[PDB]
Amino acid sequence: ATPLVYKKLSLELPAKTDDLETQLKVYLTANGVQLSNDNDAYVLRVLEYTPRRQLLNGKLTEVLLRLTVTFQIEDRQGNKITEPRTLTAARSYQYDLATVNTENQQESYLQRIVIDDLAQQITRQISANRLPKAQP
Repeated sequence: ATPLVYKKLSLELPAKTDDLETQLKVYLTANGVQLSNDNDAYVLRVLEYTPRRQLLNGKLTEVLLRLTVTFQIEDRQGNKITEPRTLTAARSYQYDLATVNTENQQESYLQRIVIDDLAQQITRQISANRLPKAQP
């Protein structure tokens, strides 16, 4: 197994990111990370959480649901220990004038999958130590 470089963590997230916070916790703990507030634990700071709903007119009309997140690990003294890392997840469906009623069900469904997908990528890069170290 890959040596878990960040054993103990705390999460600093912007407001209105409950769904992501929940998913990050299940996946982080699953990888052996321990949610801690101890003075030796690091801090997973999400600097940017940006959802987006693009309407793309190509051959056909397409609704694309994206979530983009920039984050970096910091210690409890404020020192940046890795450079920021920007990840994104997305799902899209074909907009159809007939099935417009279903939009809300379809979108909330695709949104839960996007958040989940992104929670797993964030967790992957931490557990797999794939974040570039900080540099002056």
